[PDB]
Amino acid sequence: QAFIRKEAEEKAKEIQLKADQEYEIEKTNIVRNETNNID
Amino acid sequence: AYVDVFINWFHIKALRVYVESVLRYGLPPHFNIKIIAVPPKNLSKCKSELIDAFGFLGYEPFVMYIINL
Amino acid sequence: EKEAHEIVSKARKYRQDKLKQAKTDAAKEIDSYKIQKDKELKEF
Amino acid sequence: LYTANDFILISLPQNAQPVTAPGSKTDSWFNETLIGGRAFVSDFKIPEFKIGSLDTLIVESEELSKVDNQIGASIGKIIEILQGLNETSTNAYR
Amino acid sequence: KILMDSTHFNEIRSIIRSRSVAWDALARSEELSEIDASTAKALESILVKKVNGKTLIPLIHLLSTSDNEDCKKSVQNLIAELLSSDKYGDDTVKFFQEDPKQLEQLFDVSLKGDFQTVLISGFNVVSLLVQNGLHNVKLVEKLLKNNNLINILQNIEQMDTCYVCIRLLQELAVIPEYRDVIWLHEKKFMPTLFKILQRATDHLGIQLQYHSLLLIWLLTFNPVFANELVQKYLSDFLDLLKLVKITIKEKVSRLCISIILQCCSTRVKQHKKVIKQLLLLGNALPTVQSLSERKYSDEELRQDISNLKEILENEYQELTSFDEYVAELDSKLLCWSPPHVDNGFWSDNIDEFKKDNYKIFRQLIELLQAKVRNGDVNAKQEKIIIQVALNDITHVVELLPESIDVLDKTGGKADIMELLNHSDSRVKYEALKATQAIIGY
Repeated sequence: QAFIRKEAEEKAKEIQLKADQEYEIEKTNIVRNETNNID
Repeated sequence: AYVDVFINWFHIKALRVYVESVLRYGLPPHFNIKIIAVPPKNLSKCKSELIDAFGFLGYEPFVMYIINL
Repeated sequence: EKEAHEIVSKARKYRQDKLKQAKTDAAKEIDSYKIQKDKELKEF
Repeated sequence: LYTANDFILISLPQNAQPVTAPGSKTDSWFNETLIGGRAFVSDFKIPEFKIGSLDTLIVESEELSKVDNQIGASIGKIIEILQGLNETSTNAYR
Repeated sequence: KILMDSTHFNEIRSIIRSRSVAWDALARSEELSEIDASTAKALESILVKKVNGKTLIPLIHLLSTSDNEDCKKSVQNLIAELLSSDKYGDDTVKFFQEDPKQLEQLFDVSLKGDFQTVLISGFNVVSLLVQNGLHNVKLVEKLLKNNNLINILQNIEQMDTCYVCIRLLQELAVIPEYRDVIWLHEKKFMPTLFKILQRATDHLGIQLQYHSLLLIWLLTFNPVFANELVQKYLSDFLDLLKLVKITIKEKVSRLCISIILQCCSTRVKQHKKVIKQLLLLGNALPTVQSLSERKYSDEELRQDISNLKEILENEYQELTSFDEYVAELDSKLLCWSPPHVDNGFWSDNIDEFKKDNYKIFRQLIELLQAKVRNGDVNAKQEKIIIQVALNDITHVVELLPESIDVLDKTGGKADIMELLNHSDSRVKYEALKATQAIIGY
């Protein structure tokens, strides 16, 4: 019974990890565009 | 047309075979859809053998089609 | 029985909060970008 | 021409063994155990499709049977028309 | 460690703990300092059987000096238990962060001794590297350089060890430094992942497949890494795409869809070209269409399937039947495709076949010659390919007969005539048709 809950947490961890990867990429792209204008 | 209408006819035959398979064996079909090209001299014997083999599924209970083209 | 389903919903909600944190990272990047502009202004 | 002038389509369930030779596999069925030794016998890779309702499935099956009959008649007429011209069995007109 | 949640990892940890020995015996045998051995024994009793706290450094130093296999296994089991313990592990992590030598000793102990002991030591090293302070690029490179760890991960027979290694690598892949280390070690990591995916496409296996998919997604998160992997593992990408529909697990399907999308993401180099090549060679468009019509239990999986279907539709918008025939000829494979059956394609593209000094005809003749050379096997797939090639050659000869001389000069006519000796009835009929198209009626 608890295995399903543990499996669901692992799936959510991948979603959080994927979101973190997307957030870093989006932040880098936004910063790069602003830095070029500042430069 | 002899190619296009034939291809469309074979598509209709395949769709009808899938519909018959899902109607007979339920969903999912999981039916071993196979095409057998019996020689002309033994078409009747091949049909009789197929009818005999299809009895385990109990027109024959198993989905069977006859095409002469 | 129903505890696993509730935990699954809670885990999904946690991912949504982490997904919502992407906008915060973008906002933080804007502040980080402004830091570079301030540093460049100091060089000027 | 081709290897054979007739084709037989079978959609038996994979989990069901042939009645004539119980315990036989697909290869045995294609062999003399449940066939006459057809060389060109091979599986038909029908694609997947939406299932729909059971009554909808029956209606679709009836419509497919009617369409198959109509298009078989049409293909017969087209074959007769093609055989009615001598240029069909040549490479003329590209 | 996070990877310890797996059943195989738990079994490996239990096996390692079964081979553990008391530190008092090691102290008696002069294998370790008495105080350090007593501290290690107290820590083991507190963890799995009073925490050692700051006394973990002397215990680790004694374990490094202890060359006994049983002592090393006991030390690894104690470290794993401390890491799993809520109260313990934090002090060890802090000591490793402050003292990199402890991390170096743990990495050296990894992939050493018995399989269970090696797995426990590797799990401890990964848990130490999980901390941001203790994480280091040099440590990751040293861990990747371990030949024993690579062999254990690639060990198909050692399913538990391979699954544990895959889970540990996937857990470590979150760290960007470990991501770069994995990119460096891709030359050896990729074949193992491809073999695991192929075996899965043919429980512990489900967990291993999920870990491999997570590692693939983490590797494909970077655009350069994904672009490099896609080119070097196009067959692996096609196999993963097929297994996405083949597999029934929602999590595995979602992971495969995400991995495919990352490779097809616009951030990758030649993203449009890669997507078009995948949709052409691997028949990705019908698979994506079927998946869209299918149902999944994950909303993220549904969104990924929708995105993949949209990308495939965009790629196929500019596709053409002649392009499909060219791709099939380049792949040197044929299965009686509808372009080879419908007269429309063989009529419209007939002029293009003779273009570039009949380059398409020459390629078809070369493929037919290769099939004739390889026709001794008389395989069903080989026979089908030979029949399709013969039909294509007959069509390209009957239409635009100017290529008959080119085929005769290239030896294609001689090969077709010699192919009439093939025992296959379909091959015999194709050869008879080709002969009739040559001079017959």
